[PDB]
Amino acid sequence: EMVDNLRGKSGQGYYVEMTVGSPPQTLNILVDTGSSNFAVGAAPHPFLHRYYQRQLSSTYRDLRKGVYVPYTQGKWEGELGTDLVSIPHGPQVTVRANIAAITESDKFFIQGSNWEGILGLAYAEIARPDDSLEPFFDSLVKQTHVPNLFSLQLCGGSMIIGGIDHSLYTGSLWYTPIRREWYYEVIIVRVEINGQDLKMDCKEYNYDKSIVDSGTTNLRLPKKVFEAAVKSIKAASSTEKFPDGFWLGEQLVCWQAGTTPWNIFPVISLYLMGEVTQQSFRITILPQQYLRPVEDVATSQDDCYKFAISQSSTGTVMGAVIMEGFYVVFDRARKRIGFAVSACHVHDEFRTAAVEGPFVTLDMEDCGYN
Ligand SMILES: CCNc1cc(C(=O)N[C@@H](Cc2ccccc2)[C@H](O)CNCc2cccc(C(F)(F)F)c2)cc(N2CCCC2=O)c1
Repeated sequence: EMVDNLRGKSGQGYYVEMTVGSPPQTLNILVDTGSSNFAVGAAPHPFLHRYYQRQLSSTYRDLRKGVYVPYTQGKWEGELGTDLVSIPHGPQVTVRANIAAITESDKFFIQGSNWEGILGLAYAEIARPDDSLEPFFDSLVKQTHVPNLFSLQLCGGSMIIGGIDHSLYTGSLWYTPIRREWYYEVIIVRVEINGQDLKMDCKEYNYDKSIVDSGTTNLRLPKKVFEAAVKSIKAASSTEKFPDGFWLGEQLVCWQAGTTPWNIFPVISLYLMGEVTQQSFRITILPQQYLRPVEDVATSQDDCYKFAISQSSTGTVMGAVIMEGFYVVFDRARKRIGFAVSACHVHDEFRTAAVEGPFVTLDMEDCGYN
């Protein structure tokens, strides 16, 4: 009953239905493995269809404390409290959880996104104001019998809480360690484009850190890695020349509807650290994943795309365009992240996204930046 419980607009995140307060107030909530605060619009906003009305909830308790969260994109401020929360198409349990009532925001809410709040599924260490603010999922596990694990299939999509749904993937699940419980931090040991190694010290791939983040759209890479990746993708696709603005992820590239030259763009392989010494596996991404379609009736004689790999100064972010087409298991109990090929990945008659291994490495260097 939990399958297909996610919806979204491409590039604007995936959300699940929740209710807050007594009696229940229904809100759509973006599912974000890249942060740790549960926050909802709680005052009118031009982009909000509805908002949390605390005065209508008898179970709301005010914590008398402000809170501010600045993301990579957007920021909000609000007031902390607790209230009862349920997930109509998730586990059938109700829990009292911390809630940030958003009273002011900047470039956070998105016009036409259909969500009104955000659910930070990461660990308390990155919660604001500090790590004493118990995140939602921790409250859920403490207060119910739900196993300490959830999984995401981003396609619509599914968030499965408490277990793994085999109907949602094919082949084997491969696991990489959660290096530290704050973000869902992982370690990338190798990157290949078109099968060719980028040939960098593997610590470069994880400077400052590397995270798995359903709340970010792009694959974001450290400057040095990004520039190397772009050079290699340009080389592979050199039969066509695009404006610099495209590689900067600023402007679109368009082709006559139906004629996107997928075959001229390379596959990208990210090798993740395995659970055993010097073993790894790879996840492979097709251009259908990293060239993000931009819907616009005005340009609809064409198919137009943005380049959804972009530069970061805060480490690697494996965002939605990496997670789409994979079934991703956040196995908190065993401190590991699993990847498998999703039942709903996008590909063609020539190439298919994959999760595969094992791969061994002779060089024993720790790829963690520290
Ligand atoms: C889905 C919308 N598209 C996005 C969203 C975000 C982004 O910053 N997402 C946030 C939250 C968010 C979710 C939805 C809307 C707005 C914010 C996520 O928590 C960051 N994790 C990491 C993080 C970073 C900083 C602070 C935190 C903290 F923990 F919350 F404090 C977390 C970056 C994008 N970018 C930017 C350029 C490339 C790209 O794809 C595109």
